[PDB]
Amino acid sequence: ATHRLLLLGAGESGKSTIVKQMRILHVNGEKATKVQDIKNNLKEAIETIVAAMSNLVPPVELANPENQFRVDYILSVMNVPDFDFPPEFYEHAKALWEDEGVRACYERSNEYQLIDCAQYFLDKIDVIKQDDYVPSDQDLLRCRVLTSGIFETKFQVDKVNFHMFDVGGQRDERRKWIQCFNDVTAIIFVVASSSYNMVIREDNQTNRLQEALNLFKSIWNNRWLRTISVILFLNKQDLLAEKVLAGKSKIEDYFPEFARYTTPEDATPEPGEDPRVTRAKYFIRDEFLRISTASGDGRHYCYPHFTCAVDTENIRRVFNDCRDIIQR
Amino acid sequence: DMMFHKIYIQKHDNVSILFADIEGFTSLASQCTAQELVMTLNELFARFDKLAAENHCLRIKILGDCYYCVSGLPEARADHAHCCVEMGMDMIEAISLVREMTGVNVNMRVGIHSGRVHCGVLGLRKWQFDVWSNDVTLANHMEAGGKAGRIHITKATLSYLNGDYEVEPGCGGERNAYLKEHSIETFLIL
Amino acid sequence: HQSYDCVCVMFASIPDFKEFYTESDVNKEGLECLRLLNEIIADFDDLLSKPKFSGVEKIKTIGSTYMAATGLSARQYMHIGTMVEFAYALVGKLDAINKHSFNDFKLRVGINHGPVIAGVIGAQKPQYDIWGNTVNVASRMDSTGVLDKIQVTEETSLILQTLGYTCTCRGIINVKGKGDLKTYFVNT
Ligand SMILES: C=C[C@@]1(C)CC(=O)[C@]2(O)[C@@]3(C)[C@@H](O)CCC(C)(C)[C@@H]3[C@H](O)[C@H](OC(=O)CCCCN3CCN(C)CC3)[C@@]2(C)O1
Ligand SMILES: Nc1nc2c(ncn2[C@@H]2O[C@H](COP(=O)(O)OP(=O)(O)OP(O)(O)=S)[C@@H](O)[C@H]2O)c(=O)[nH]1
Ligand SMILES: Nc1ncnc2c1ncn2[C@@H]1O[C@H](CO[P@@](=O)(S)OP(=O)(O)OP(=O)(O)O)[C@@H](O)[C@H]1O
Ligand SMILES: [Ca+2]
Ligand SMILES: [Cl-]
Ligand SMILES: [Mg+2]
Repeated sequence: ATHRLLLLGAGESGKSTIVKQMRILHVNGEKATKVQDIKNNLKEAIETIVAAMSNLVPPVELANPENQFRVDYILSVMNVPDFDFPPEFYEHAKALWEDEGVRACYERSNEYQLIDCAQYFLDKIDVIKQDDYVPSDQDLLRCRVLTSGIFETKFQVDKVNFHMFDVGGQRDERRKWIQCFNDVTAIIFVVASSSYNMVIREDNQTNRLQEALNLFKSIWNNRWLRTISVILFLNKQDLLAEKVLAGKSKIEDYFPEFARYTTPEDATPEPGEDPRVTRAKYFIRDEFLRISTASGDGRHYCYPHFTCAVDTENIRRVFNDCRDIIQR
Repeated sequence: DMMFHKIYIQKHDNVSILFADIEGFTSLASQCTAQELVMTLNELFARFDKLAAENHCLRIKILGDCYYCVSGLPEARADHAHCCVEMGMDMIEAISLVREMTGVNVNMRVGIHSGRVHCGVLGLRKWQFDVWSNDVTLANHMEAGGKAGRIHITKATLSYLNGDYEVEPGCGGERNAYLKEHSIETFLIL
Repeated sequence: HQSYDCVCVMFASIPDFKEFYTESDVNKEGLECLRLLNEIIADFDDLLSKPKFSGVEKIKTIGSTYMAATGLSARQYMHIGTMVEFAYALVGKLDAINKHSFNDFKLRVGINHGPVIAGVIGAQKPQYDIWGNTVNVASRMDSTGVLDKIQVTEETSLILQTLGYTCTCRGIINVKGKGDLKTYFVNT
């Protein structure tokens, strides 16, 4: 009746977020700490966007010469330890945030390292500053904090117990995955579908998907895990779709094969979903299917599910879609 | 069993761990031919191996001039601390014969902690019973941070003792790193 | 039990380990690590079976330090050469573990040769383990070596040099009982 269920993925794949929902969904209140945490993310984002406008090629000129002093303001605060968050900050954040040349630099975000609660929280500053404010669940799900360590969540669905194991999703953090490899029922590998134009932090060279592609491989072909079948969450489906539709940067450019690609017969396209979006979300699935397929020996199998983490409505659905397969 | 090799290890609790070393051993080492040395060593050690049984300690291993044993293995005991004590007790007594029987000033340096362990065997070939945990390292690091022909003991090993023993501050932190650095209160025995 | 002449002693430790040893509710009080030590130490003993190492004989593992010898089966010095090819082959074994443990482990070899004894100590558990100066040194070679290289003695170095091996002098090293003396690393 008990299911030691370990949770893997690259950096910022979306793990402690799925952890998040399982708690939202299946577990029984002074979030006042998590506010401070949100606040932090705001600084973090805006500093990071201004920062690289200069650092970029081409460089990126502020829409409004006025904002230049605000720029200056920001980086005069950038490394402060215990920050106090005075009201000017938000006036100046919003300002830069309003600046079109800033928002045009946002458009080149794939070209440097930036958290994906960016737009979302920047879009809602005024709400954040009110000292009576309490974060929506949406907001609370997006507060991003480095996972240094490993954390045991435990829950129950229809009196069936779960043991969620969260790991550090970065290079130096994977040395300690092993400790979860024995006495594991099955795996959740979480992947940031949308990060096909970006490189990872660890070196700032390796393409994030490509990284996670050949992390998958290293697990699906692992010595202590030829039994254990792996549930793949193709995470971040909203963002993905967005980029595809946005059409701005082409996929085949980042993964040259997409160009020879056509669209799968078992195609189960979301209702009203775009045929070109449908192409990529699956195509990406099939880059992982070329790994799961190419070995394992009908001795374990791959469960691919398109997912958005920050979507309890999609999450419950796919977790149901999952408690299911634990039976077998 | 089909993907990890089977693991011959069992967690154990409330066990006293001992380490002991030979002060100024290399003075003896330079003295005697590799042969007639081995003898005096294999001598004392089998005697140590013996008191062990008297004192209720499963011996672990010999690592050159280093000996170590434990109390609470294989099977639990309440007196567990007292045993590893009564062991050290007999060992400096024992080694004193070998001071007379040679003439060189070779002696001992005990160190004893009490905590959790692990125990069993590793790999496939040539098994030897063994123990592992910080608590263990700690005992070892107290063989390191001991003083000659005096028995060393921790915070914990006092607590499993019920002061039937007269003792005093060793303050081992001023001998060995790991002690100091981990806030360790050490004691000697009278 | 009895003495000997030309026994070659090797120690190989993995010093990256003493850190990696955690204890937590999550890692069952330090056992899940002991699990990986097992998966390695084993992977190493798997090498004894090898035909070309039929001559190699493991003695004991000390914490995560491996100990094994060529010679007790009796050009004439082939057995030292042998051993070194053993050491290297654990590194093959080890880079297999890293691969799958998402980790980085280097090996720390000390090696040597000369007068040893090879008997049984204490009646209570009678165990095969070798004494002698010769040995203590192969241990100094470990404890004072370098990750990912093999550090060997002045005597040893020559012999290995007499076998299509190349070497480099690390310099001078203290031994508590044997003063200061020249040591060497093999070149890959
Ligand atoms: C492997 C896990 C871990 C952390 C657990 C543990 O308790 C140890 O196995 C002890 C303490 C423990 O098993 C008791 C024996 C011994 C052999 C002392 C071990 C080693 O020191 C290990 O470290 C090593 O493998 C390298 C250090 C060896 C240093 N020793 C010091 C004592 N002299 C006599 C020999 C060399 C050890 C610390 O490693
Ligand atoms: N837009 C969008 N954002 C997501 C989605 N999933 C997660 N995020 C956001 O991106 C970040 C990634 O989630 P998080 O759990 O922190 O990554 P992670 O994989 O756990 O990071 P690590 O533990 O592997 S190092 C989070 O801050 C979360 O707000 C998604 O499906 N869509
Ligand atoms: N057969 C064996 N098995 C395991 N360890 C052994 C061994 N033979 C030697 N060693 C270890 O080899 C290491 C090096 O020994 P030093 O060169 S530091 O001599 P010292 O005796 O410590 O000198 P002191 O400080 O005056 O007592 C030691 O841990 C031995 O136990
Ligand atoms: Ca010693
Ligand atoms: Cl990813
Ligand atoms: Mg996380």
